[PDB]
Amino acid sequence: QTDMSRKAFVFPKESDTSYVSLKAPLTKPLKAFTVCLHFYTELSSTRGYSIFSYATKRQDNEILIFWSKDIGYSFTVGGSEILFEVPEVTVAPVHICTSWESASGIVEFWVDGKPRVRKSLKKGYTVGAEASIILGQEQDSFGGNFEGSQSLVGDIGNVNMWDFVLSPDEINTIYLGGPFSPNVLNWRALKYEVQGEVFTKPQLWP
Amino acid sequence: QTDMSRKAFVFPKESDTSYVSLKAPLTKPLKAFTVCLHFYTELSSTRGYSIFSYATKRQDNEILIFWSKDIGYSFTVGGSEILFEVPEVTVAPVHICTSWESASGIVEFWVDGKPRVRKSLKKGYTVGAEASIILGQEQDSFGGNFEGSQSLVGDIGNVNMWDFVLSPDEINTIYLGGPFSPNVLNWRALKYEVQGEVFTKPQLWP
Amino acid sequence: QTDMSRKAFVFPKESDTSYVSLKAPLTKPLKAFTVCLHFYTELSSTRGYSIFSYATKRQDNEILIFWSKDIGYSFTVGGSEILFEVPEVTVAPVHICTSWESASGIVEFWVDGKPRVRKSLKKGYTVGAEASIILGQEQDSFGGNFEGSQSLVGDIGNVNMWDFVLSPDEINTIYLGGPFSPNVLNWRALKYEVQGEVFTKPQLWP
Amino acid sequence: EVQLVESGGGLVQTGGSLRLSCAASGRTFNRHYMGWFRQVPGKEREFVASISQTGLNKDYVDSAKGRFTISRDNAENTVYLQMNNLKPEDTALYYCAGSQSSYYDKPRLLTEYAYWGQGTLVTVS
Amino acid sequence: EVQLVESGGGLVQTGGSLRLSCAASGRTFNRHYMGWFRQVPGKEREFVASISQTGLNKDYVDSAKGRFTISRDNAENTVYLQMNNLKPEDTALYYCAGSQSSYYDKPRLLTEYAYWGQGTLVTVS
Repeated sequence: QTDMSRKAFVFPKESDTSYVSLKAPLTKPLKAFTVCLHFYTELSSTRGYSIFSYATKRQDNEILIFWSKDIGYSFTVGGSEILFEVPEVTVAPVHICTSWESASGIVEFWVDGKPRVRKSLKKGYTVGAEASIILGQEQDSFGGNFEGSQSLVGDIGNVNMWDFVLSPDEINTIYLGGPFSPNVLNWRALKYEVQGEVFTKPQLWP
Repeated sequence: QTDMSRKAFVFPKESDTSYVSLKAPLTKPLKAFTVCLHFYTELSSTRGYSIFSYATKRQDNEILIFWSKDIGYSFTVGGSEILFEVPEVTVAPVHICTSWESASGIVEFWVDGKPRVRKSLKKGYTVGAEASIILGQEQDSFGGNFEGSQSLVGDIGNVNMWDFVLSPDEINTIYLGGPFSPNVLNWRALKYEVQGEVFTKPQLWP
Repeated sequence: QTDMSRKAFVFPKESDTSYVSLKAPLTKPLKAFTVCLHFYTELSSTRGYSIFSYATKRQDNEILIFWSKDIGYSFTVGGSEILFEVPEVTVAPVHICTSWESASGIVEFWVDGKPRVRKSLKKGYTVGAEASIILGQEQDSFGGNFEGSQSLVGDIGNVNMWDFVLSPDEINTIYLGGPFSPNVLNWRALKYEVQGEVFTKPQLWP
Repeated sequence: EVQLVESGGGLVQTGGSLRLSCAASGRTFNRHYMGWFRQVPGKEREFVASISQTGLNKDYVDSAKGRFTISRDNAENTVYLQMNNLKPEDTALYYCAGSQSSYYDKPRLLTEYAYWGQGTLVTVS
Repeated sequence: EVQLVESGGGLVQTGGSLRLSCAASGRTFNRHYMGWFRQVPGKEREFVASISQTGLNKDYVDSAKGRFTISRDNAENTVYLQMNNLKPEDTALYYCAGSQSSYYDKPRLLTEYAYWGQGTLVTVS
């Protein structure tokens, strides 16, 4: 494991080969989880891009958070999708924490600490454990088929994922930088495999 | 009884059967009351919905707090209605306290601890105590006949209702979250029954 | 060497002869650097103006920070250019720090302490040490060739430039005005020569 | 609320290709999912495919997968259905429909859909 | 997205001058770099010159330096190419090309460029 603290990956030029591969020790399939991350880019006023790509062998889009141009944040699980519309786009680092639970289908979406209304998805579904997680490319196959129009140019960090829903308090602690313990993906014990033009630098965001 | 403190209901899908029925120990008819509640939804820009429904066997609209599209808050008592226009709307959790007096017919309307002008409504009336209170639906009958276009999607908590008019100071204390003793409906001693897709979750609003 | 602390140069008219020339002790060619400065002018909403001109005998525009009208800040190294957009322009003093690294190619652009997205530029190049640095005029020749439409009217100070990339914390310190030790160009130990209408005055900015 | 029109139909020999297109009149097009349905004389309409509003999630019928492709261009707000290796049975009317001004997954029924186009004819010789 | 048109062509005796001009239809002109390319019968296009989005940077081919000048007027969004000391061989078709709505350096290839004009003819007697 390598401590990524106070550091971030940089994707300086749009391309279809620069990507980072993450490795999950996960064994049991997930009924629930909470993804939290911090990303920065100016592409908003331009084509769409993929923030986080989770793909099992039987579905390229098990979980994909995606910014859709003029639309906003697009969350999808198990092949379904819902859109969290955004009226106007600013230009600044943004933190986002999203939860989904298989029992109730409730999805929570916290942007910069401010929660969006809860909605429903795929009640009763289950997520396989054996998967590939990639940063900087939307994969339409298990480990390839990265399209150039969808790659991310910019910065990403603090990537963290649990196997259960955090309470609002815990999310507030995370957004404020307090101590916590990831159990499926730890930024502080991360294990990865870089590919192409990606570098490691100090984080810009506070 | 159940303590609902720090907890709220969730209505994740726009549907006609999901609703919660409230019960009250009230026996004497009401000459005055005040109702306070917090609620959060995103339907504001899309269509109208019903916040609180009080009905009796002789009148389906004894007391109706309803959001009308492009109008604002529409307060109804004893089959008469008034409007409290809202010029523009924003996506945020909102707390509202509304009082009415039979003696004078005066009505107070506090949204986010900011008071609307007092107005008159149905002076000399009486409100019957025997009644059915419902959340998540607008009820055109005492036990049914709901409308999907009018059901609400989102969260509603802190529902408290008195049998007399609070003074402005007391309303301020309610807004900031101090200790208070509701006499008719108590969030901290609530009795209720749930039907359809509705859930209990930690509250989002602070 | 003289200490310009709490002082700035004044170019009080549009002309093509008023300019300052700075003398660097550099001997080794640069593979990286950071440049920070504070400038105030009103040409921003009318026309373009050169901020900092660095040239070698073989290149009139090895480093040029230039404001293009309707576009914003245009950064160029080795003759290749890249632009940073600016939608609306305020009338006020502005601090800017810019870093470039040859080994990796990333440029970091800090304006008023707020960092612009990182981008790649001219990977593998080397900057010659022999060079003339001039202010208030754009350079198309190593010892002349200035233009009136490009000469800047206004005030500049805090001209500082290292030979390696500062970390975000160090740049934050710079914006606060704390102690720091420049290596190649020192405001506190500067040498210079003035030509035409230029003056020394107390700084306007805090 | 959009108004749907279709084009690109006609007759072709087996093994050919057809890039049918559908145009939408309105400004909320990007807020509606799209779909292609099939109809034959002496029977009702039949699901063919669908396209995501954002344009990242699709759904094909069992016969259409591997042979048909569906895409949408939001800027020009037009839906494209490219069919190849056409078979004689694949000769009927086709309708471009779509109706979820809101946000949800991709269904495979008819009641949810609300707006329909005039239709086009496709024939395989 | 811009539409490019060119003017100023014709025939001239050797040693003359020609101030060819290129106009652009659009509003993103200030976001595209410009270029002049050459074409001859029985051959492919050929790089001539390129000019900065900001207009502060330029790039000339080896034969063009010292003889040719390139400039742009963002307010009028028009590109000017002044040619002097015209020789017999440099008589062919000339195209004003431009692409890359975004920011970048000035290349000397053809794939990058996405938009081309009708062209003009230049002849030296």
